[PDB]
Amino acid sequence: SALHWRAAGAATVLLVIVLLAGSYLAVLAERGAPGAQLITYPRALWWSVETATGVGYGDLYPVTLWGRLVAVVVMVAGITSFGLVTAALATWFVGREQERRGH
Amino acid sequence: QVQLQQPGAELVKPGASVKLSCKASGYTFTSDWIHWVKQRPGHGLEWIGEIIPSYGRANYNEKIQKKATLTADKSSSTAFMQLSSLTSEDSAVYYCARERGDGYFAVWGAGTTVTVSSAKTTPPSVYPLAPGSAAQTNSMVTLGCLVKGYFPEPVTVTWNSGSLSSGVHTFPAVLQSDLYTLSSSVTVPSSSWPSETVTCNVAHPASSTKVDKKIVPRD
Amino acid sequence: QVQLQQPGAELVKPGASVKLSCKASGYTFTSDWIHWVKQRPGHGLEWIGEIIPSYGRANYNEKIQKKATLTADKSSSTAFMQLSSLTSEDSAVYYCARERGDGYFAVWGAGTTVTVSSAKTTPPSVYPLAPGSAAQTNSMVTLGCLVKGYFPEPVTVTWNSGSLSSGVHTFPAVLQSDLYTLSSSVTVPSSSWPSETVTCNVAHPASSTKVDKKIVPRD
Amino acid sequence: DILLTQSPAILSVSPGERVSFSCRASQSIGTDIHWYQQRTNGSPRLLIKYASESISGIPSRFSGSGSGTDFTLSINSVESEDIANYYCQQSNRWPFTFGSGTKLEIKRADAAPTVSIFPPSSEQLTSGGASVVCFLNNFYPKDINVKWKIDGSERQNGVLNSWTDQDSKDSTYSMSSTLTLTKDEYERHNSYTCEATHKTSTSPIVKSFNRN
Ligand SMILES: CCCCCCCCCO
Ligand SMILES: [K+]
Ligand SMILES: [K+]
Ligand SMILES: [K+]
Ligand SMILES: [K+]
Ligand SMILES: [K+]
Ligand SMILES: [K+]
Repeated sequence: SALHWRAAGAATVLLVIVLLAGSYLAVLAERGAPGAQLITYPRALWWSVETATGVGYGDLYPVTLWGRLVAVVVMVAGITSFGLVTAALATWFVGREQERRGH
Repeated sequence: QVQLQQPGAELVKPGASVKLSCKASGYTFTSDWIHWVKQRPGHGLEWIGEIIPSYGRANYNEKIQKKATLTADKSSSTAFMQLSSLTSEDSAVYYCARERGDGYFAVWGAGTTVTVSSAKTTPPSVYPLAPGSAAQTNSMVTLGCLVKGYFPEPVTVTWNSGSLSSGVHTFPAVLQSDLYTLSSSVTVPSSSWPSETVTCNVAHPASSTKVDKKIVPRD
Repeated sequence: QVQLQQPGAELVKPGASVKLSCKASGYTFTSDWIHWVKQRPGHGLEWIGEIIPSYGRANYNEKIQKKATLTADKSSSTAFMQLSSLTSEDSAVYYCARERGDGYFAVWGAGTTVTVSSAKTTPPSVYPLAPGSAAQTNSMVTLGCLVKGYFPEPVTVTWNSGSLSSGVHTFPAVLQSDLYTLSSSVTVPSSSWPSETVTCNVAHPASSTKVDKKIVPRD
Repeated sequence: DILLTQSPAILSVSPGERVSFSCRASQSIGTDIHWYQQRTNGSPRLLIKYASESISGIPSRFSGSGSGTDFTLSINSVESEDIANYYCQQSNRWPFTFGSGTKLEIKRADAAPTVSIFPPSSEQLTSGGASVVCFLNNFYPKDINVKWKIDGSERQNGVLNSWTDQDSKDSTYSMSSTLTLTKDEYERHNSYTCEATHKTSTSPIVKSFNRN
């Protein structure tokens, strides 16, 4: 296994950790704030996923400072992970095209 | 096994403070929240606050005056509620409940009856209630126990250590001169008494007393 | 062609069970849902449940007591509803309907009249209704059929196998001593009777009987 | 915060009849509603979670439905053990809130009270006190009157009464009447009478005992 496929795997594992920790911390941050909906773990996890994927339906979102800071970490982890996968795919294709051209 | 264990009662003087406990058992997760609910006699359920033992953070009902302070001990799996500067308005049953972080209260405690009063603790006197000599009997016979002169609430009256549940009802206590009094009724087949023993069990958690009283025919 | 075919009637004893059928034809897609709707006499439409034959999953109305169980057979393109432990409250017409997964019920079945009763099935007696000898006639003449003493509902009365629809109306049945009775009226030009035959057709699906009765002038 | 309205506060139903409790939320909360049962002197007990999801150990006659703002708890064929208070609770927005609660009552057949009178115990007399206890058990309706007579004379002093809530075993009511006297006051009389007037009989049910 080369570097790019290693970093991609690591980013995927790390993303899973961020989703789980993010769901836990979001509930912890949002409870205590009147009107907050991000307050139970199952839907918090669903919120984490759609935050990391950038979909953001808007059915759930943080209203507190720390809940929003947690969200930012989830967003960045998502953008970085999927960005790291795209870069890895590009490296794979560049290398294969390099061999195909006999260089 | 009982997942949530609370003390039966606490007596508090006007202005004093008390720390209620809630020892948890069964499965425990990092996503567990412990809640506290206040219920005044004749009234409904009122949410007080919550705490997450795995982190120690607590949140409180913003709609009411904060007289509670929630803490938890991970080593003994026990939640605590510190009620401070109590008045008669704080006299109620306080339940603790466990939520698996999914919104509902799966299990509740038995509740701690908190009485705020200047009066002194008094263990109950239990007297037997057997029919008089002239009383005729049908297929059933009615016996009883007189739990008189205790403070504060509550008392738990069982018959034959719980084995005799059917045909049993305990009346609400009446208050007079800072002392409570109630009676408990039990109805068994006439042929079964007194050949088969009948005994009421009166527990008064406020004074840590539990007494028995066998019901025998009048001499 | 009729897309959805249901049995005319089902008689069920109090406590017993019945499985209603719904044979579908025409275009069938994997996105098709079969629905069931309950309608009590004089009342509106009430949704019972749905099923997707291509997967077999069924959903039910959470607002009412679940007395139905939906199944489907892909080989025969037939949907089934198992109604169990029926009371008189379950007596109604049950329609099945087809939805193309786009929210509306494009086609409905004719409906299965379910009667929950202890009474026994009774085929109807059909008697002709011709004018008396003294009855004068205008440009039109009125004839009829007396469908008496049947159970349970319904009966389907047609005239001349359906070809004679205009000037025809059938009265609602009356119930007495666990037996139904109704009449059907038909009005044709005076000059057309009895030169051109007039016959009522009475079908009673509960007993699988269909009888004819030619209307002739009184001898 | 989310307000949960439970109306009516009291629901009277006949045995075996289907009953429905309503819960209305001040705003849309999807299906994040939960139902609890609290019998007399008992702790709350989860019946239904997330509007319609059944709970293990809960009788199948309990069901729930609704979404958005309108929710319903239903009981198919109400029996005596269902006599309790019913609360709804939301978990959609912080903080969690409870409804005001609905009490379930059962309208059963009329029942005459079983009256029993009890002389004061030997243990109590030695303490210097005397209490004459009278039980009026398992009657319906709850409307009832107790009358004390000492040596044929009506007594009103020292009489404390107590009524139970509707019984979760037979849907009846019960009351106790206690005539408390000192020993000296008790010695100076012979006959003690407890009279129960209920609508099941034009004549009052009477129980008595002589001190001798
Ligand atoms: C990254 C932020 C960790 C979660 C912080 C908890 C916030 C406490 C709410 O007052
Ligand atoms: K995007
Ligand atoms: K987006
Ligand atoms: K979006
Ligand atoms: K959006
Ligand atoms: K939106
Ligand atoms: K919106």
